[PDB]
Amino acid sequence: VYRRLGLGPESRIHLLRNLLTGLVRHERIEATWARADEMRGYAEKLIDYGKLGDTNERAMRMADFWLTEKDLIPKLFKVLAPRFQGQNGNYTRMLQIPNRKEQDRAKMAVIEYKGNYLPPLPLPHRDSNLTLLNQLLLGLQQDL
Amino acid sequence: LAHGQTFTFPDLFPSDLRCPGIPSWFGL
Amino acid sequence: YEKVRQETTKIRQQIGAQEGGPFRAPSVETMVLYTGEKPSEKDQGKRIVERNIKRPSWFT
Amino acid sequence: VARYPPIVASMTADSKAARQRRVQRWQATVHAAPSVDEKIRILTKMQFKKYVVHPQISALNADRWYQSFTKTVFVSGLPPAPSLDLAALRAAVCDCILQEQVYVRRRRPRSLFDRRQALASSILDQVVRTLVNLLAPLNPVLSTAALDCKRSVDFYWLRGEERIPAGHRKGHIDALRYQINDKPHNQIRISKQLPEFVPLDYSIPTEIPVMKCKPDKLPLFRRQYENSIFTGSKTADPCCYGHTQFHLIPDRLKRERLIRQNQAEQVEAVFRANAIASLFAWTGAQAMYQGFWSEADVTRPFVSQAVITDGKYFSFFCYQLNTLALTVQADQNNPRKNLCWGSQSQPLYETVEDNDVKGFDDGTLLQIVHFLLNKPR
RNA sequence: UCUCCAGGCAUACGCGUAUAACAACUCGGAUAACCAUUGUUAGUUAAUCAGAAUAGGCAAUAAUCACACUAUAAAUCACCUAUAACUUCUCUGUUAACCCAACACCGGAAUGCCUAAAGGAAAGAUCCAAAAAGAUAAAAGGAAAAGAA
RNA sequence: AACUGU
Repeated sequence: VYRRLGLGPESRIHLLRNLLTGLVRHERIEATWARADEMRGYAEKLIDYGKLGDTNERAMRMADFWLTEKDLIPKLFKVLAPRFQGQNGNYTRMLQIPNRKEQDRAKMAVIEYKGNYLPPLPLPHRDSNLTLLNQLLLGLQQDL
Repeated sequence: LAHGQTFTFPDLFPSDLRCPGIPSWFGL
Repeated sequence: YEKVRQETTKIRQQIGAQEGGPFRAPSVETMVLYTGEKPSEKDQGKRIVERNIKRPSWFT
Repeated sequence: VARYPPIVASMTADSKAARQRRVQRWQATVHAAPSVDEKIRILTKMQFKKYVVHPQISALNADRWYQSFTKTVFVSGLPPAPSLDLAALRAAVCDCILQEQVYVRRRRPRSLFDRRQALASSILDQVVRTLVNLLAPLNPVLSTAALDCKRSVDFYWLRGEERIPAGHRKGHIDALRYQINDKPHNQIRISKQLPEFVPLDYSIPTEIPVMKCKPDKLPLFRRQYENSIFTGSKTADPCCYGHTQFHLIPDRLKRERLIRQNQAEQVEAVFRANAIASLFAWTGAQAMYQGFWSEADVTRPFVSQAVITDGKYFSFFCYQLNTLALTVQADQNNPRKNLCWGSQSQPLYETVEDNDVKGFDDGTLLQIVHFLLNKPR
């Protein structure tokens, strides 16, 4: 259930800690697809810790360790946690980006926090109902 | 330099597109 | 997507200058405003980023 | 339940902020060095390549160069402020000059060039020796004072910075390291601080010099050796203060050669540079002997006098040390500045004829009399 | 800015422009990026750092904080007398990540300081095959702890 | 001899 990453188990968490800290600071990070998927679960669970409450002593220990820069700790409890109070999940949006042209052809993805102030990503759009096939399906729906 | 003199280096060295392929010479 | 990243870098540059120091991440929400758009009451209690460019057509 | 962690840079990161915290940790350790010896040991235990400064130098604006590194302001003239038969001193001094020049019999120097320099040293030493004895009845402090003969003053401090442009350490920022070692002809060391010539924090319009070029551009060479700060005697010596310093300029820097070299205006600069270098280097050591360093700057100004003679002319200098903080960290928050007051060199006598010296100038002697009689209040 | 690593700095010797800026992206780096390659221009500042007269007379007693104290392994020109000369600061070295090992070698390389304030990055990407190598852990057992012959 | 995944 875990990708074999880092020179050791500590490295993965430290690397995840570095990745998590950067995402919180910027709210949108571009990284290899495998890393983005692995860290997406941690980011969602971190938001839950923010929702748990600022007064929660356990959340501080988790936040303090995971976030090297301590200015982010107030942000998580006073920016991220208030922002996601309405949301029940899916706080992070991860999308596949074309592979890096760096001679290694790594799989790339972009992970961002939803509700951010950054410009909206170019998300895919499903076909409109005005299409001929959809219009035909609409007629079948109306009859039923 | 002496006598309180100072030195500063001087600033030395201060066819038609519509009809292509036919030379414009041609009137034909 | 290249446009989004380029705009993101420009937005991030403005934020960095406004903060003026390392480890100065605000504990309050952040918002971006472009020329022709002025801070409103709803923008109160949120960090405001001012962009000299006008509101991009794609960005809403 | 307000347990928020401090918003600080991580110590373990490879960044300027992280290194700054590591740099701050060392600076904090120096704050925590309780004993004077421990403070000195920590500062000087590592040897690094550092500029070697000559108290007496022929450089143009040498006094300005030294002041810039030291943050010393040199006001022209003397600092703002028991009879002993002043005429009697002239007669006694007249005999002393005639004693060495015309009466004493000694083997001639082989070199034939040190003869002039050797004679000047002998007369200056004799006058000083007799002056101490004659002034002893009037001022008992001199009896308990310590007179040092050609003992060395050492001081080590950092002013300015530079970035390494090449090599394995390219791009790293390195402070400019300096050292002055001086051996005044004579100096008087006392166990009590002299009366201050001006209140601490005194500010004047005259401004410290700033040097356009690097210290390397002017002849000054960095070498790696022991860092030393020394008062002329060990910390064990009871006399951790002093009254006056005596300097004798060599022939190469004397007025006659300097005028021939066209550096007549720099004759005072040579006088000023030596006085500022010696007094600041010497005065700072005492404050270090008192436990004060850059981050523990002196609570009381350190004041003293110095006299520099070219063999014939005599100059008198007064220095007050207000700032021990010349490092960027300690100097980051300091309104104080070091203040030096110096007088122009003046002849002490005109000529030696037969067995009677002519033209002796008491005015210079009066300053020596004033200096010798002055005592802590 | 973050995560992590922990011999660093001078001189000697050697090297001889490998230094730095700019411009290139072909060749050289035992692949690239980036340059150490290619081209151009610059550089290393010294009275203080370093290198570059004579004839006679006459000298018992180590050091070891040198005193005591002993010892054996036996360990210290000067200064006098004469003669001669009679006013001097030039020349040269100074750069560098450098040298000897066919190499940007893995080792060889004198001395002083000091042990992180100095100096650094194990991760070309993805997958998580088997087998193989190293390390850690063992239910019950203990050669199928360090003691004896 | 013990010890331990030998």
